[PDB]
Amino acid sequence: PVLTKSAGERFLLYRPSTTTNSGLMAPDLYVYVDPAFTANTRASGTGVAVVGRYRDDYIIFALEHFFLRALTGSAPADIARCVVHSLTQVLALHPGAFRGVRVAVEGNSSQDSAVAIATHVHTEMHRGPELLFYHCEPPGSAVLYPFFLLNKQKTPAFEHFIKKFNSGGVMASQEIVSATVRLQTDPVEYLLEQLNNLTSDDLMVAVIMAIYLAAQAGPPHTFAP
Repeated sequence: PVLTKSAGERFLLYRPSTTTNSGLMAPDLYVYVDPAFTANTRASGTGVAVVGRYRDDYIIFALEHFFLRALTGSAPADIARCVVHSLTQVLALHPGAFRGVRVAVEGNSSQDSAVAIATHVHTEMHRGPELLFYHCEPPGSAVLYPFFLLNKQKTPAFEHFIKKFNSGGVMASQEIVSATVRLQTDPVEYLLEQLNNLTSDDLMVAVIMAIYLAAQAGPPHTFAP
């Protein structure tokens, strides 16, 4: 019961309308993708979060809990198409708001598969805001790969999130985007069910890590239109 019920209820209910308060947003989007490369399993979901700064708080613009079709020949591109579709919708809902989107693809599962996802995201997004990837120089290597390795930074990320969430500093956009969590359950309600397991975690990890990335930060605001 790490996150208090009271903060959880407020997270569900009070959702700033981002499309009409764009002046309160920071001009950078942060996205984290926590991939699972299997199908026909309950822990085979890929988590995606796109978040940003709202005043000095953090707001979620989109969520995905994506399940590979079994025996596709293009799992990384299927995941990439999912994240690109999410981003696009977020971009279209807030036109001209963002100067940068920064994308982290967790590579713990497979570095090559994470790189492939980044490459497809890179290419598809090529059809304004600049797109950057988090890069990682694996131990013993001089190469900078466009994936993120989750290790020592997990405990600080979780610790900061819990403190921010409990004090009312993390919220969801009233016009939060989700293609994968729309028909069966409310995306914010679904995320909160995963979050209340703190003591399948792809969505929770993506959200907490996307926010941790945004939390290393700067000082301008999106324009007011």
